[PDB]
Amino acid sequence: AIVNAQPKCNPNLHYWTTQDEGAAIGLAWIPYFGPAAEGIYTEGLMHNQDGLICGLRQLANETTQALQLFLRATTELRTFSILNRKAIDFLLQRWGGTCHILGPDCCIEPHDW
Amino acid sequence: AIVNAQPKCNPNLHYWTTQDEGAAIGLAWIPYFGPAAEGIYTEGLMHNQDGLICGLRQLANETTQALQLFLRATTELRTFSILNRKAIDFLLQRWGGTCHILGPDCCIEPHDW
Amino acid sequence: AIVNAQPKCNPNLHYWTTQDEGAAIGLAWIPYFGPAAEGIYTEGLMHNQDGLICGLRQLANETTQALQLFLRATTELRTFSILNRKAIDFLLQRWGGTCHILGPDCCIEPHDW
Amino acid sequence: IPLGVIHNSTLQVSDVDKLVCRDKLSSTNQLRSVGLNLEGNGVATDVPSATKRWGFRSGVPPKVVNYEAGEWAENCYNLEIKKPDGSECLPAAPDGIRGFPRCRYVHKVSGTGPCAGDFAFHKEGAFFLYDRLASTVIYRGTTFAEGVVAFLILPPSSGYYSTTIRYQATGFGTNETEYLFEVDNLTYVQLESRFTPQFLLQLNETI
Amino acid sequence: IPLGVIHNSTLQVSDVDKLVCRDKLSSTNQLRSVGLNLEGNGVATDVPSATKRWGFRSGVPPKVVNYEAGEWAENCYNLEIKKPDGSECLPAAPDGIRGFPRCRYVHKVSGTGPCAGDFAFHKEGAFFLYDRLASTVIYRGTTFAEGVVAFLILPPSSGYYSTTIRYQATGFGTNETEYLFEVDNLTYVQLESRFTPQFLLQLNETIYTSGKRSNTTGKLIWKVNRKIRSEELSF
Amino acid sequence: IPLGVIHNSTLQVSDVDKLVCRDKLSSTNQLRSVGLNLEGNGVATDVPSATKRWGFRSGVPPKVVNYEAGEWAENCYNLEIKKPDGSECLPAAPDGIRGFPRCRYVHKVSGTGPCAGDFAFHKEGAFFLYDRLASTVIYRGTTFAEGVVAFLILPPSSGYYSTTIRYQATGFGTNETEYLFEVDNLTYVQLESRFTPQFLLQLNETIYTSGKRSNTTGKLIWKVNRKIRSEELSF
Amino acid sequence: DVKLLESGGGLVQPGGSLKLSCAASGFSLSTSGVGVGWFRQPSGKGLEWLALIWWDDDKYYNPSLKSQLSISKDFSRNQVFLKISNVDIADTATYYCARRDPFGYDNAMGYWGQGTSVTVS
Amino acid sequence: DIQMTQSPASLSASVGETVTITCRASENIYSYLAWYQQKQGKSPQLLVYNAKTLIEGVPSRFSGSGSGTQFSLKINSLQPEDFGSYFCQHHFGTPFTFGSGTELEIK
Amino acid sequence: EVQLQESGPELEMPGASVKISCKASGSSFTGFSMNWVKQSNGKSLEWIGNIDTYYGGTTYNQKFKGKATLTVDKSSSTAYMQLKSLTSEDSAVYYCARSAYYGSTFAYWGQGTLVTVS
Repeated sequence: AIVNAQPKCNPNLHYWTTQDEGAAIGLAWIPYFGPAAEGIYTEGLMHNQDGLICGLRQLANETTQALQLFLRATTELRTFSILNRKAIDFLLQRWGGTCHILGPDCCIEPHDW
Repeated sequence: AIVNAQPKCNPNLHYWTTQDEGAAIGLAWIPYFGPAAEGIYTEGLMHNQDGLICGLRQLANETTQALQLFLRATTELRTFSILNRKAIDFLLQRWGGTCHILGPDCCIEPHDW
Repeated sequence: AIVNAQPKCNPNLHYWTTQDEGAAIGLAWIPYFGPAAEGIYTEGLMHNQDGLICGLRQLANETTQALQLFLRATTELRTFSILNRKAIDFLLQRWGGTCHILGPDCCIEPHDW
Repeated sequence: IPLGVIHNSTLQVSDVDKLVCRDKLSSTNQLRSVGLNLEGNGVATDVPSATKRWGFRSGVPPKVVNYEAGEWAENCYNLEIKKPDGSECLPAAPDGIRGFPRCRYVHKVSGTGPCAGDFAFHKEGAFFLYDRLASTVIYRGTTFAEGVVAFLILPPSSGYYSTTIRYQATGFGTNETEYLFEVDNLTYVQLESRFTPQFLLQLNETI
Repeated sequence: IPLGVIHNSTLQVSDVDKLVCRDKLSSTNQLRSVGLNLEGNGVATDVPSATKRWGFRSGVPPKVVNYEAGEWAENCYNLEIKKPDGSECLPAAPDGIRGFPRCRYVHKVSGTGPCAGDFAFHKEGAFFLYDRLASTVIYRGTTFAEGVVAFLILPPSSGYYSTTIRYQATGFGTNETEYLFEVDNLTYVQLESRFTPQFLLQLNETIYTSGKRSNTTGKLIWKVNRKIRSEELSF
Repeated sequence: IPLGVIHNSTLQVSDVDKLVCRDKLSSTNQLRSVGLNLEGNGVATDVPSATKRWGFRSGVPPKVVNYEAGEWAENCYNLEIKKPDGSECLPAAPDGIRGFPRCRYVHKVSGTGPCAGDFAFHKEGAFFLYDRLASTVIYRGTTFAEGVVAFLILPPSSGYYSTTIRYQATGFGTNETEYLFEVDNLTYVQLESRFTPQFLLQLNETIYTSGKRSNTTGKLIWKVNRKIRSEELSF
Repeated sequence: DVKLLESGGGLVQPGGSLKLSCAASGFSLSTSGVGVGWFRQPSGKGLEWLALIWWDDDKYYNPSLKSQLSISKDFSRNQVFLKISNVDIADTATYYCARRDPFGYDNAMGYWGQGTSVTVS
Repeated sequence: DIQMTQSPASLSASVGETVTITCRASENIYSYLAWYQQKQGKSPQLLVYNAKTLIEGVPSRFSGSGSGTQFSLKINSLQPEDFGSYFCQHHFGTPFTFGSGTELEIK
Repeated sequence: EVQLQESGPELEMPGASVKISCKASGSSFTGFSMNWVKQSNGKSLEWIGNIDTYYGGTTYNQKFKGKATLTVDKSSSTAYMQLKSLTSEDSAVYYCARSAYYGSTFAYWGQGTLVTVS
């Protein structure tokens, strides 16, 4: 539940990704037969459904304060990971609390009879 | 339960590893007193017990497609990691589903009383 | 409950860290307006409460063997990670075991009556 | 470093006291760190304004960060600038660094001047976006792209062939620098303000 | 990317929608990424066939991947080849690269030819195995160790000193390319086909013994078929 | 690799067969790999003893490891040493390496000798601590910061301006190696034993004052022991 | 039948240096074991050896002149070259490039370039 | 141990007749199966391996078949030199159990 | 500056369909993904739909009955909407005006064209 950036947000995100699910032919998979480097990219355009794009811009804006402070503290040159660490902390924050049924964790199902 | 490769699989896994468990002396541990660079390697032999090698060769063959497609998607130059992420997804696939007893998860023990 | 180093131990850890809680100004956050590189360091002096420091020195001493043996086994040049893996194995040893109440896991809460 | 969870039609910051399973992190591929174009905030595209947004400072060594891809940029920049004594200015991009894939108007600068600083730095702290690695510093050569990274939890030749406007610089590292568009081996057009890359492109009606 | 679980005496692919806990990942050390020798698939080791297996293409930049312990490779290759203008061909190996830990017969090549492409490319998508890093590209110098990689979920001086066969190349990256075995500063033998390193080793029965041994300022190059040795058949 | 867990006011080995949840790993920021100064173990700081602690060996390639924040070092070293033929000795530090953040007395050395080995190596295996990366090898330039690293589970101008004692080396990598303190373009003081940087600092009472201060085109080398100063004992 | 072609300096000052070259217009020089080389005949003198070059990457020099002589080649252009440091009056000579003629057995090189000469003044 | 059997115990055939042999085993081993042939007084020759595939130099007449616990061998247009003893074998680890054996007979 | 172009108003027989056309005054339209809105009989606006200006994908107001045919001709800097099954009660001012989510972009149509039926 966060507020949209106060900059005039661009309503459309024409965007690209490196993702390209599947391999229609194994040759696409083989490096020998691989696409020109720009061919790996795929694209489409986001629309600001539910107001998410401008909120996203604010998300980045706010998040970068913490991010760069962290990056200054890093010792890695190219900081290839982060989200992976976040997945680790997702789990660390999911675990080690007490948890049978009563605790607010482990997605406990209602008791059966 | 996987199909063995249709290549003529070699029946032998004579193999080498960098593993060398333990340190009989601390000098082995000290870099100053360390083994020649190839000396870290140890070796022994495995063979196609229970049909495992040829299934493995096919696994590798199939894996060259999945892996390389992924490698094209990577941004790291030497891709030193992967299995760690797989361990993360082991857990992510095992967790966050609802799970008291009734759900098909958490390896629940029989109930005492 | 481990034994303190048999080296003499200096209890006064005048120390430095890159930690710097908070961000009074966004300028500190911006690399352009950021502190000289050594400015990230902050400092204070540990006192050996509960005897932990001399034990810590022994921990490090023992660790020079455990760590370096591992480092020999590594293939990364600058070995930027490790502790993250340790967190992964904490979770792997904590999860996927059978676990209703009887097993010694999942921090089970007392039963509601 | 907060992340926004996409749920109930809104972004939600990750720092909450419960990791509610209304959304499930079934895999690591729900993780995102997508870049966003600074330009999408209505930020000026003037070539001088880009200079106005760059710090031109000597400083702590540069870092880059791996990030998820992003929106197309209309405007991005390349730099060949050297110090008046012909010294290189700003580090050359490191191996594996390449220009952002989808800028529609990559701009380029060349020529010399004092070119103050060594790691420049973005004045807003915005990341330079080089392909999949965001940066704290401007790299020579390859396209910069300005932007910021968002971290969120998930529940054809023209695409790169577009690009216009390369120019000379008179001086560098200051906003006193003159930028002159080069056409037909002629150096003209100060690019001072309010000129879209297409506004500039139509000026070739004089060639 | 599938991994194979070892269970009930067989491998099982991990890309399924159910994680059965009959197998438990108690630690990260049950994971493996082991390299496999491509040769273990019955793949030919002829030096010409090796050339036939590589793409010889300029292309998207090369990548390598860290991989696990695994079977010895009987045949592997080293390369000094350069383009006809004497320019370097194929990138030099990256820092920390060394030849595969156990190749028994590393085949080394030298000489020049067109050496098409910049990154070669294994045609099978197979990875060259340099030490602990699998590769999409051929690197100069160090041993190629062609192979494939699989991921798993687990429940004497000759070991490095063995290695034979070095030869000249005429042309490169095309199937018109010729390879000539060289011993005792004598270049000889196009290697036909089906010659084991040991077959070639047997040709050293001619070194300072059975024939050969040019009597001139330098080597004469016999053309392989005494019939094989092709003595006095250098032209 | 075991980690010490801080619990019940004591360290405990993490490598146990039960992960008791009395300690909760709520986040990755409870993880630690903190560096420790080798000097805090009562280890000698004599410049010759430092030489005595290094292996001076050619060998398997160097590695460094990322580590956590930790204590100030009183003594650390910088090196310009080269082989007797003026060849570089010891690799230059790798990019992004800088000297340890807080050594108070970084010693520096210059001059040449055989400078045996490639990476030197610490004889105890202690890590050199460059900035935030521990090392198995001595790098040229940047501060050595000898130290050790522990892994544990958690539940103003002088900060960089301090630094003393620079000296020449006579030979390198051997017991016969000698070092001489230099001040005011004067080379004196073998640093033979038991001389703190501060012991040496008070000897600047001699600069243009209490003895020393040559009346000639250059320095004469006094021996460390006026008795200490070895005034007029240069030869 | 190979159109080996001579190249070299014109009159030069003594104490200078000279680069010489040749090319095989009639032949690719792609056969393994092709050998080419140089020799000179100052003043009507016999075949003084200068160099041997193999397309197998082998090089040889006449040791008496080797201190001032360097071999180079360029397969893409079928080229061979010599660089001569310190050319002076003792180096004036007729010169030839040469190639194996029976080819590949007992040397026999045998085959000749057009012939060139170098003088100083 | 995996148990293995073969039938018919013998198979008479005219020359050029197409014939088949079948075999069975106590457990499904994911098709690590093999067949052999010999003339009396001669060593067995591997004919088939991995259920459905042939050893080089084996005639096209031969064909591997089946999987798991059930498998067969067929020889199209049988030739006089092919009359002989036959075997089956387990290739999924050890012991490498063999089939009970069969033999061709001439009509 | 952005302007949108259309033909003058017209009257049609009932059951008519009309291919409404809109043309951009410049290149900015390529990122616009233009919106259509309507004023039936001078009524406060109803959103009608939109067309992506780069890919031609469309969305529509499900409250607008029979939706509309929606097409794009990026090469002509033009886009279209088609009215369906028209009746006199469907007379409306038809806008190809673009109702941007934000002030960062905008477009509007001042042509004043109205389709009517009789």
